[PDB]
Amino acid sequence: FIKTNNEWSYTGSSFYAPEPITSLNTKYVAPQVTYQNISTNLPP
Amino acid sequence: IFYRLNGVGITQQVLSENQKLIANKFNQALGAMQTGFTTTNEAFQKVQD
Ligand SMILES: *[C@@H]1O[C@H](CO)[C@@H](O)[C@H](O)[C@H]1NC(C)=O
Repeated sequence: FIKTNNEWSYTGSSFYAPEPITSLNTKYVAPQVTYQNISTNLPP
Repeated sequence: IFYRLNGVGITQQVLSENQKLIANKFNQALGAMQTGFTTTNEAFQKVQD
């Protein structure tokens, strides 16, 4: 998860690839206090 | 370490509630081997060999 200046955005694990966020590239996970949170730029 | 515990089969919950005690267990595990640098460490024996 990398934020650009043209927003948090998906990239691959082996190249600087700027891509948007979809459901086809992530998984779900349990809550954890140790990271960040957003309220308006919600990924689908 | 936390993600390592997630990978090996320890859930996020129990590590999220038992940070300090497993930390101290890791510390004493690291400290016990310090004074053990003797014949009891077989690798120490092999290096001397
Ligand atoms: C949401 O993310 C922020 C930023 O990392 C963090 O400070 C906060 O604790 C998170 N929320 C919860 C409920 O942990």
